[PDB]
Amino acid sequence: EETITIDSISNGILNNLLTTLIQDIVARETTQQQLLKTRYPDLRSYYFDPNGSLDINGLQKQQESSQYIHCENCGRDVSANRLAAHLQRCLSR
Amino acid sequence: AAMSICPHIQQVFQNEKSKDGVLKTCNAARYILNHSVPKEKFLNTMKCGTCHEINSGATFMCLQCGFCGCWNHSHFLSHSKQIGHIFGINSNNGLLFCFKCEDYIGNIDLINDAILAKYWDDVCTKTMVPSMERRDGLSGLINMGSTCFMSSILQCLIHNPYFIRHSMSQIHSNNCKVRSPDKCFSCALDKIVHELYGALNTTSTNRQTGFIYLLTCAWKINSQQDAHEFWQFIINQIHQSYVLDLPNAKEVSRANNKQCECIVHTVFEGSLESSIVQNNSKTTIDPFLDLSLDIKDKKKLYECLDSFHKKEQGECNAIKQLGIHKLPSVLVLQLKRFEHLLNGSNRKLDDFIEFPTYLNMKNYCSKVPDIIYELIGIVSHKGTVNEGHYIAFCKISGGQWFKFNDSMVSSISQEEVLKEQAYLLFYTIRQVN
Amino acid sequence: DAEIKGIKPKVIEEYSLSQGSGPSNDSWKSLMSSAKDTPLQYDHMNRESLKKYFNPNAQLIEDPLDKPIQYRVCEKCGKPLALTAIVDHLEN
Amino acid sequence: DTAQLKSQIQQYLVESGNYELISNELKARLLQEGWVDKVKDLTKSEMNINESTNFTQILSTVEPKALEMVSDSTRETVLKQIREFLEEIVDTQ
Ligand SMILES: [Zn+2]
Ligand SMILES: [Zn+2]
Ligand SMILES: [Zn+2]
Ligand SMILES: [Zn+2]
Ligand SMILES: [Zn+2]
Ligand SMILES: [Zn+2]
Ligand SMILES: [Zn+2]
Repeated sequence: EETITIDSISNGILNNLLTTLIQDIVARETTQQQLLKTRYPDLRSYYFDPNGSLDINGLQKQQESSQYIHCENCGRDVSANRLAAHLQRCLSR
Repeated sequence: AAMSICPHIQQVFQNEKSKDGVLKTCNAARYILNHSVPKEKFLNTMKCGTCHEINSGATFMCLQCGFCGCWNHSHFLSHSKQIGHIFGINSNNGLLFCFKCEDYIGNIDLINDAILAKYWDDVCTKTMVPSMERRDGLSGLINMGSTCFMSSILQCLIHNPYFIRHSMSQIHSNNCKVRSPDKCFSCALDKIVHELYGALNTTSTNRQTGFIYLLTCAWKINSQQDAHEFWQFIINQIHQSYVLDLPNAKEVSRANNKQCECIVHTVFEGSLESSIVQNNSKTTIDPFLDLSLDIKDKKKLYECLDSFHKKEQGECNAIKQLGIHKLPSVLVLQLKRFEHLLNGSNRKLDDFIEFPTYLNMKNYCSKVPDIIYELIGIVSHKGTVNEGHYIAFCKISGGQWFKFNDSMVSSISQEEVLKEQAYLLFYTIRQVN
Repeated sequence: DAEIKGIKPKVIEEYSLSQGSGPSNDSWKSLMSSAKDTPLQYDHMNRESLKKYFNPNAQLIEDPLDKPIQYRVCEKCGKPLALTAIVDHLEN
Repeated sequence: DTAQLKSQIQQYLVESGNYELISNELKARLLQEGWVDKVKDLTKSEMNINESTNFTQILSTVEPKALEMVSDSTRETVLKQIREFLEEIVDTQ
């Protein structure tokens, strides 16, 4: 047997505190991932690009210049990057 | 169908009375964990019945009897075999453990959503789990003509736990008197949440309808393109809509002097104490919805707060001091970066200011205990005061950060996020000692 | 360093530390009555500090980023619903 | 007399109100120094590494590592505090 001291009791107290907190965190982690994996068997992580060019689906920035939105107020296709300016002039009606 | 379910809980769940009894006990244990003062909780849910130690690892509350057993000395395991009680609840988190599987039962929605046990069959048939793609609400907002000063803010709102809970709880939808997303801001925001986290219907654009509705609302009510100003604009609209939906706004006001139960005023508001000079001669308390800080010649956010909190400059003393009388649940900070000079020119301050992942506010409250906030949102600005671009960064569960650059949503390391030139910071309360 | 003789007798008495080394006959189920009496508690947001430094009517979510937003989606209209909102939504 | 010294001391710490202070202080520090989020990462990483969400299995690779990641400063500060509390209620030879 070891000779129990204030230091050994104290390490023991800290270790209880430490292990309980680790075991709480890990439990929360393992239950979450088990849920995600059971819920979505084809679950894929979000893409990460060290080059900082690709999105969470591994795709490049789409060109907003060449996108359009159908405006319900006038029934026109409007270039997306122009929707704000268009609204100010269209909603005036 | 790779990952399986604990066959033991499944077996017991073949009998209805047994199913209801397990769920009742789980709710019960969880209820107790949420309504026990610290000492009681330690002595009664974290005290092992065998070795009598506190916190000897996780301590488990048995489903079938009153015993609590510890992990570190294997004392619940011993209980499971010698008595046949194999299900225990971790008193730190309410998770249910199986000691035959030697694993947590985490993938049965009924157990996860036990509060709904009594209604489970309706719930299961009429609602579905989130789709993989929408589960985290991630989706970009197209820049429709200098509207990143709006989209950057919206992203942070949409990933704010409090606002997200508020919208998904149907609070506003249940009391709104306009019921139109093309006229009511709150309705417009509800629709964005709907698009981002659920399904709105049955190019190249997707999930922009709510945002478009919000622009339409904006126009009906009616430049500088300051994201901070739009933060203030939108939180104001949420409040006004709350007040509009009350049956008795007038009398509630004089009821409790200028006090509000709306989402904005119960989450984002605090108060500053302005003190004159060992007692304080005079004291004015003034609410705030965010703190606007000066950054000139400073390198760190603590230094900014320190400055804001400084003493400056009679019966018994005179010295002036600004401090926090009341803190908010979500603390929002603006680092002042836009100067508007008298000659009409504008000057942008690109100084990097270090800001921490966790902010301790104790030194700024008028011994104060550690009061620790978690950084969950950054809005950053690049370029000139008027012809600039805003980008949002948000932290969601698990610690992953995401950068929202108009329609592009990308993942980013925390290390890189921390290098950003912060303009607005969103901190959520995490620990109060 | 120094070996421990024991805990101060005076302290043993104050806190009624002398116990039975055998198994406890305590029951966590016995706590329900006290629990029902007691207002919502947080694991690590001190109630008294909250009264002092926060607003009485503050909304408080503990460890908001602990796990993902827990919700389900109505199959009729597609709205994301907080668990505590599902039943009422299914009634309207 | 026996190995009930530790439980008895913990009972004093809890009843006296000092266990709360220690637990809260330790948590505050570990949270602030980045350790809580470190352990979550480490757990996620260990799940992927072992292709498992089994708690017992995962705990056994995380805990040892997690205990070791506690900064010297936090460890020796909370130890010192635990020690001072015990200095008050134990006798030594
Ligand atoms: Zn139009
Ligand atoms: Zn099992
Ligand atoms: Zn034990
Ligand atoms: Zn039992
Ligand atoms: Zn509305
Ligand atoms: Zn309000
Ligand atoms: Zn519906």
